[PDB]
Amino acid sequence: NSMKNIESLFDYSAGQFEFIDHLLTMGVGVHFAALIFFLVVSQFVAPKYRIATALSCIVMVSAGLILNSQAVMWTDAYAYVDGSYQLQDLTFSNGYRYVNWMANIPCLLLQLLIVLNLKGKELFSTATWLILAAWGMIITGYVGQLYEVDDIAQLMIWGAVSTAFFVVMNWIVGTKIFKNRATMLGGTDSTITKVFWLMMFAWTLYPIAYLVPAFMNNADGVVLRQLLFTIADISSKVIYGLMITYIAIQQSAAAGYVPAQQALGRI
Ligand SMILES: *C/C=C(C)/C=C/C=C(C)/C=C/C1=C(C)CCCC1(C)C
Ligand SMILES: CCCCCCCC/C=C\CCCCCCCC(=O)O
Ligand SMILES: [Cl-]
Ligand SMILES: [Cl-]
Repeated sequence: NSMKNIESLFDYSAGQFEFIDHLLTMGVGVHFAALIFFLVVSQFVAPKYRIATALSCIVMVSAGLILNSQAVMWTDAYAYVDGSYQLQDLTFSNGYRYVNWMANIPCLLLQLLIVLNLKGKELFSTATWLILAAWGMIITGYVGQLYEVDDIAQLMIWGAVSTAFFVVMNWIVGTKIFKNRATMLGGTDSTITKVFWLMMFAWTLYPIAYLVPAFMNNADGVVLRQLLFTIADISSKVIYGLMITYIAIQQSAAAGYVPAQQALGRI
């Protein structure tokens, strides 16, 4: 897949190359720092919601590992030769992110369903439809990106199909959020709508990143895409995870769980 991606087409200045390495490395640190926070804080979440914080830990590690791997793959792929970072071998590709999404997107959605107070059959069926829609979106996008170098029209049609799945997934998310807001405790009925908007914003960055080959096919475009994934990853995983956990603790306290109450009170 490395020859199928635009990164393989260029030599990089030291500035471009190092900035990309630094973005990815910084992303690793952010996710792992957040992982410690979610871990320590899970003790203050009621059993009914605790799986949500646990899912944030799994997401932080999954994301951090993939970012770590991307950083090593990048440094393995290029060597500074004759004044520029030049491709030495086929080690780098964005495909690994997509594969990872097959696991992370379902986790991110499930945590949302949990704090929404869905349970039993509704939880199971909603999770099923959502993950199918997510998988449809990710798989079609993965295929489309295989054509970013030699067939832009194909990247676009796979993108369109993928976008249909995204739109339908968003409809399910939005509908469940807006219809279940009233069940939310401790003022979280307000907070949860912000979570919806945050997802719409952050998730929308990925398709933009996906289209960079069509509109900025050059080395600075490669930098821009990595920058966009970095903003998106932190918003969709970390900020989103902190909001989910806040909602979970807040609901836990309102429901009578003492450790949550002590926690909010100690701060
Ligand atoms: C933690 C990672 C997340 C939240 C990834 C989200 C990815 C998307 C919403 C991807 C969407 C895409 C489209 C809607 C069309 C182009 C192909 C994709 C898969 C990038
Ligand atoms: C919401 C999460 C925020 C993510 C923070 C990302 C940190 C970097 C932000 C801006 C730095 C831009 C400077 C780019 C200089 C380009 C160097 C080059 O390519 O030659
Ligand atoms: Cl409980
Ligand atoms: Cl990921």
